[PDB]
Amino acid sequence: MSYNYVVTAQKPTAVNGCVTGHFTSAEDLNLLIAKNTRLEIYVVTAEGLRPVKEVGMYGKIAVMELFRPKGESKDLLFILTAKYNACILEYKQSGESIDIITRAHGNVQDRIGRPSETGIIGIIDPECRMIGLRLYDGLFKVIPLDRDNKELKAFNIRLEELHVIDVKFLYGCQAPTICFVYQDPQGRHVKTYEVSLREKEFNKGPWKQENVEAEASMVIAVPEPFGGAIIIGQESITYHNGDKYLAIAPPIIKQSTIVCHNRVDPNGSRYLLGDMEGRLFMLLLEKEEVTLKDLRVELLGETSIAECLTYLDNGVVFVGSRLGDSQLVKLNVDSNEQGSYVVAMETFTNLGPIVDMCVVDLERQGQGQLVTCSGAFKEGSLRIIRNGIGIHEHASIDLPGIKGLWPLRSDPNRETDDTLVLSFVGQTRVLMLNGEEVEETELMGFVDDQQTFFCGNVAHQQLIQITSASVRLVSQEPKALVSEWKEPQAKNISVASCNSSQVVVAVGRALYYLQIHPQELRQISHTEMEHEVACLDITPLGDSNGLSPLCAIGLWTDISARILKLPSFELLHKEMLGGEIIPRSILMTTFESSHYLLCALGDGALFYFGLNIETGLLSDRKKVTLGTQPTVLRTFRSLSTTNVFACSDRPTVIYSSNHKLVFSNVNLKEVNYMCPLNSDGYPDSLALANNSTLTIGTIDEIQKLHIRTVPLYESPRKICYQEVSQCFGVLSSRIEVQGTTALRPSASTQALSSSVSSSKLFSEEVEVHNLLIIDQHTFEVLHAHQFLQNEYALSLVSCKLGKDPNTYFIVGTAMVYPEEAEPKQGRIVVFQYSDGKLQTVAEKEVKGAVYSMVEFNGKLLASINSTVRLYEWTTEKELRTECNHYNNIMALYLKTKGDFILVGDLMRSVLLLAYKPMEGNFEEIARDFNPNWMSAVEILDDDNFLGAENAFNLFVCQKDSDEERQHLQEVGLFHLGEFVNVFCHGSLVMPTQGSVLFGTVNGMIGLVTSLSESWYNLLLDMQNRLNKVIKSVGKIEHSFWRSFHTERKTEPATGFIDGDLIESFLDISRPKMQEVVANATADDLIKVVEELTRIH
Amino acid sequence: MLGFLSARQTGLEDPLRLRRAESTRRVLGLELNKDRDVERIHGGGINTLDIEPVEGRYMLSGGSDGVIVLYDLENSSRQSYYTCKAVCSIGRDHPDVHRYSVETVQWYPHDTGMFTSSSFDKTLKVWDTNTLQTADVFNFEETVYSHHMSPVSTKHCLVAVGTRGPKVQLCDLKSGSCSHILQGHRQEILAVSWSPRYDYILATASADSRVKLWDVRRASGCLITLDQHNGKKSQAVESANTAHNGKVNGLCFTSDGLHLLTVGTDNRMRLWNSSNGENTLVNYGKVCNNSKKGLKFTVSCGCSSEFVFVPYGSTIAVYTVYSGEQITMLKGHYKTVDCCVFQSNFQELYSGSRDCNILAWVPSL
Amino acid sequence: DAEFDEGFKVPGFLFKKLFKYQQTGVRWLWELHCQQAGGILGDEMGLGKTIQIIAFLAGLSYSKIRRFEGLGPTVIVCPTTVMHQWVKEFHTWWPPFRVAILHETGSYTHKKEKLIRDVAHCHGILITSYSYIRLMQDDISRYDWHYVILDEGHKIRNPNAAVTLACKQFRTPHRIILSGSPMQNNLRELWSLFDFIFPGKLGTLPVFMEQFSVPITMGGYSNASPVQVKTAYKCACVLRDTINPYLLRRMK
DNA sequence: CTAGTTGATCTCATATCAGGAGAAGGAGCAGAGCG
Repeated sequence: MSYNYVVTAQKPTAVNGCVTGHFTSAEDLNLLIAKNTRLEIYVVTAEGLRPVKEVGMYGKIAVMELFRPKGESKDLLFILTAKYNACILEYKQSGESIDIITRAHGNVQDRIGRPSETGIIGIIDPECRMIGLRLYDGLFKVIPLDRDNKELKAFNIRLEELHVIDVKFLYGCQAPTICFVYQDPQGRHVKTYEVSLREKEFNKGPWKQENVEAEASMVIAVPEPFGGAIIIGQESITYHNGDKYLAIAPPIIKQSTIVCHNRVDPNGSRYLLGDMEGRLFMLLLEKEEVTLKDLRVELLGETSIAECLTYLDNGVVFVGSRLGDSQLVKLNVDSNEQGSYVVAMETFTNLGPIVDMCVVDLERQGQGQLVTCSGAFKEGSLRIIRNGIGIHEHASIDLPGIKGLWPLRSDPNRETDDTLVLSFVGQTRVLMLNGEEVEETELMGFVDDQQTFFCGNVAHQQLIQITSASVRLVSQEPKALVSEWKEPQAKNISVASCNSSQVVVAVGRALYYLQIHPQELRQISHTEMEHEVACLDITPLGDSNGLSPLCAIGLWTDISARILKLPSFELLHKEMLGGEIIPRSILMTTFESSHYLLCALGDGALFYFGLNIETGLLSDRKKVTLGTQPTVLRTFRSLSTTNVFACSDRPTVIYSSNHKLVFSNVNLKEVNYMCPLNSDGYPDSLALANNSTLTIGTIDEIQKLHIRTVPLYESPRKICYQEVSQCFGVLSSRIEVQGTTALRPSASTQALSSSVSSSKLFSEEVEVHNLLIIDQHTFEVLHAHQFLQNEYALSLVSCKLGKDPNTYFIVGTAMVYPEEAEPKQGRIVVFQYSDGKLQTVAEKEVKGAVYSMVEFNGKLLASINSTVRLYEWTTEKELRTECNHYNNIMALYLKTKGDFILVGDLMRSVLLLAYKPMEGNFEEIARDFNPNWMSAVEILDDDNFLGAENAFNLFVCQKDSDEERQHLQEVGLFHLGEFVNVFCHGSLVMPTQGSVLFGTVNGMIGLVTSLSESWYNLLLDMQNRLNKVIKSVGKIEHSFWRSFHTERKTEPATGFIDGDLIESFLDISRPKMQEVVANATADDLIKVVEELTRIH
Repeated sequence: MLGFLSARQTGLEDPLRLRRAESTRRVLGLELNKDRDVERIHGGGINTLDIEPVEGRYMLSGGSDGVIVLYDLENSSRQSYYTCKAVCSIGRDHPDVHRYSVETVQWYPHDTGMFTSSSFDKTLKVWDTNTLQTADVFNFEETVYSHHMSPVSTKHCLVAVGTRGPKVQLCDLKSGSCSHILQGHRQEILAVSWSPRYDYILATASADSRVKLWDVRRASGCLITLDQHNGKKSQAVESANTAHNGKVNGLCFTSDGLHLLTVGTDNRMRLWNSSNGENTLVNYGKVCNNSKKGLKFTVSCGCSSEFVFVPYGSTIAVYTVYSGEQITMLKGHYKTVDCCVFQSNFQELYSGSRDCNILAWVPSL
Repeated sequence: DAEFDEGFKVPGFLFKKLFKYQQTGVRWLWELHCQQAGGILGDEMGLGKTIQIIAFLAGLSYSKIRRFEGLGPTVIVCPTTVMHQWVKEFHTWWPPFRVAILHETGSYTHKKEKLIRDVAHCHGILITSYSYIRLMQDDISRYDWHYVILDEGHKIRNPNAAVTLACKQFRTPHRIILSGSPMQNNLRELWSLFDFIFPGKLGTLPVFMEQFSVPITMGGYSNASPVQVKTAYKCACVLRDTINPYLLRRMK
């Protein structure tokens, strides 16, 4: 058996469905977005969207509709999963806590049935008397709702029309009436049935069948004043109410088919319609007294290619795209002088269909960096993805041995931090940093003979300084020191803390509380505590008055984070931490919900607790180990919120997203100290002090994965990296219509240089395929080599062949003519990139599409339609066949390791081929004889072959252990839920063996790695217990979710660890964790799960 | 195909699209593969073939010579040309070999370890594949034309057996009860087929020109009697309500079990609504059968459009189930074709015939 | 109210009155009703089998399961000596059943054919004697009876008697027998009873005899060859498991 | 009109050599066409 660990590096980003309604509360307007397995609940504010919850379904969300049963206060959510788990979910918020309770659940799969072509349709009666599901041909599954089920017992009604295109429930009908477009051999017709829940059968509909357009594909039920339906077809929009039959054939909608629609109003006087090109139309119903007088369609503008779109309010439309970035657009009443009313407000990153990718160690670091062909037709792009915050440094000053950083506004009028005070060993150094100029000057009011433990700007246009002996309150406006407080015993200050109003200093084992007032430093609260002081923070949070009411301390020999009551310095709460290393940093900070207290040790351990403004009680202890060196915490307010920064040998920016704390890495060497800085020239900038210098950089976003976007405006298909040439070869495809004309300026049409394929070998809308050479620094299209008319560039490999030293871009193509089903012609072109031009070094006309190429020990291994052949690169610079293998249906995927070739077939699924070099021919080592339709293949080890099935499954074949030795054994099975397009070795970061990344159609980037048997057994047992503890949203079983699933097979997973489920082990409270770890201690498993999370 | 690959790769089309479309294309391109052979072991005509439902690797074959052959359909050799070798065989020297023609053979659904076979020697034998020995024998008072185990019933393991008697025998392989009889037919039952959808729905076709759907739980006779006309010629049911104008010698539920295909010696194939037995009026043209015994024909599975492969004399006629359009005639046999069986994993067909051959039809390219 | 798997709401204020075996018997009867098959309540005397029948039919009427909105017309064929008892039992358990006796004593005081027509027209509960089934065997079997309960169904023990033929001339799937002993002398009686409740389950009586009765009795003698006794044991096991889901018999 | 009693009437159990003469079927077979 094989042991594999799958984890999600990037959650899916493609939006397959969105609905709006009052889900989170009766007064709120929610936007619920289904990304493949993630459900995102947003609240539609007057500006943007404020996320409230993001839950992960154990299922691909196929249907998602909000409905309000009689008596319900707020909307319930119906979700159907691709595996046919139906659930009705309610949002129950109990104060701070947010829950998604499963009001009902079930599994609605018929044991047999032809899953319908058009796909799962799920509709709800507008009076919530039933949910209709069209899952299979010839059946219409009904889940009644007036009968309060908890199991959603569903019954089939035999639907005599076997090919139903779309169906909706009509409005204003005494009984639940479905209206559906169906296809029979005589054409497409719209028919209506009334569903009788008591007779559990259909009845004659209100209005007879009507013969409609040949491609009538969408039905829109129109609300109560009008009723009836609007059938959208390819060329016409028709309206039916039983006697009224309006029809328009707007020429403007003929260019592309309308694929999503949405009702802007409640009475349906206006509909948004999105087509496959990204146009957005408004369909208007003009009423007459009420009946409907006439229909109008007008083109609002352009958006991302919408899968779904939702009208929120005030003209704001959420454009849900599977192929591009989703957009949040606005509808203005008037045009923008270019004919468009659509104005994009926001763009949500979507690594669209990741069709190919490479991990390049670009920037010559030790870190991989994915470069993905993301997106599609108009939305095509290259996305560059790395696990780093991105220092983005602008200046530096070489100042050795820094021990302090604080921003200062030396100029009184300016509110900007245009000065920095620094402490090194025993003195104070001021820096002016005026604009971009940086210099070392002395500021009035600061002692240069004593160290600065702390200093900062305070209220009353005042500064304050805490040195090792005294505290000096600098009156910036009038003159030098006027208020100074000195410890009565002339004891040195061991720790300091201060905010905009007050002060707390530690002298030995005693604490002093000082409050800053104009020309006054008044001591109020004082005590001499049990042990020495270690670290402090009194930063007010949610201040609202001018003073913080609480205090946080760290003590010696009783290693613990204590809390104190500020006016009296009594002991509020104690959490014991332990260890032989004293606390170093203590900070309290708001993270998106409430107050958290962050305390760190000298070994990189760091503890975050949930703190309250009344009691000051630390709850939900969770511990996280970052770094191997002491840490300090500094707070900086970015655009969105406060993002605390952790300074250590492993600098790490801490903030919280979606009401959970996460640790984003910063990828420089080391950071002793940091402080925020917003100078006239440096906005929201940082100042990272290390042992040597002070780097002054900003950080772009802190999302763990930084995603650059290189818009191509054309569908990219393949990508390979040529290091010697410092470029990416990207096969792209753009759609031109007519001789031919580009519909838009794509990256291929806007290259520096260009060229066209002039080949002597072979003698509506069409796809033009190009080879783009893209600079790997600036990502500009250095060159665009257009391929022949009707030539599809499929594969692209970069390699050096034979013995010549040149590195070649080798493209495999096929000739596509509409008269044929399989290319009979194709060619392999060898290009060399030099002098900014792309010369054609060689060609080889082959007799099929070259679906895949891999360079194979200096030889070229191509897979023409069903044959896999090996080419040799002769000294003459031409490709010469060496050996063939013909035993394939269609060799689509090829991988290589040494002498072994893994051939993924279209439907025979893997064949381990070996090139036996002494003879010069291939030999079938083994084959997996199951009929798995491949989407990709990979080689993990000398004897493990990963494959991705087209039904969203991963399987691992293994060379077994006579003729039964020719049977590869599927030792691993796992339902991923994503359609994997690419595997590739590499990892995005600097216990587990190997690392294979993969990209999916939905934008998931996942990572497969091998575990050992010991680790695998341990984690499988934990996996079972987390299933016993974690409660899934639809009460779906994890085992069922990860069960290998195909229409003719279903097995429980095996040999695979869902790393996602394991890594959820950190997101649970201590009692539940203790329940998980019944039969070694929990902190040990934290060691394991942390070490596991580091691999991605 | 490249458009299909790109649409699958970019998510425009569900992968179900590529599976069903390409499977349909392969079925339309189904052609006699001389690049594959089945080892000739039957001295007489092959009456029946049955590929196992799970893993589709092994096939059974019963001949008129009374022998059973168990073939391997996987290319275990590294060449592109191979012969489907005969793994096992109940030959003339096996002590339990059938004395007369093996008319039907069926793998036990849910597992490959057991299979049952019926003969004109008035026996339904249950064989343990591993030991290749009979585990049970059901003797009947009259020769068996067809037997069938429900492909779907996880609960009951009844074998519906149609013999020359007017009654349909139900034999429980779970502890042995071959007493239950479904009465209501008037002549030999030439075909029996359990619904793939409902555990307890059994369709039985007889030489009295009637097809009846039974609910074997029910104690009150047939659910429905198939009627050619649906009521245009209506009579008090004593002789009317015939499914065909001759003997009905073949039954086959469509893949989803929502329709039933019956072929009769009136040279017609009809498609019926399996819930209310209503003729769908699909034409199918003329389907030549003059078989005096059960005619085993199959349907396709997992394609965009369903197909039916019916023995048409010496050929296999391929039709679209829901439109009647004859796709094609596969012509490679020398005598009448008795049975065809569909390998749904690769859209392959195997057809046996009275010429003592089993021909594999593989998709071309 | 107690609820079964598909939904059969036997009322709580009746279901609570039954004993555990009685509730098991009601469950078994309703499983038969779902399978649309008949059975034999072969529980010996004194356990109470009428209580089970009225409880099950009352639940089937209140539950409104459906053909017929709830329970349709049912005929109970019992010996004369218990007919009045039956009506009283109904009237004390489930009053709203319009129960009526077909007898010379009776209460109709008009033509008996009119009584059959009127009772069937109201989906009533009609009680007869076996003799009336035999005599009016053509008349009484025209009104689409939904249930047939042969109380003391061992009157059907002879597959030749005219009462057996008249009782097997009913058409409903629902045939229940309340007999303290399904068989009394030999297996002829078991075959006759099973031919009543389920026409097809056991084979034609020749087949049944030649397979079961002769081997069992031949293995019931102590001078039988070992093969004979082993075959008798096997055939008895086959008959037992064949009749297992349709004969509910409980001892003391 | 109403029971109650009393015969008839019917159903269901439990036993194990000194004929002859003609007509119709059938079988062996010779021979003639004839594909």
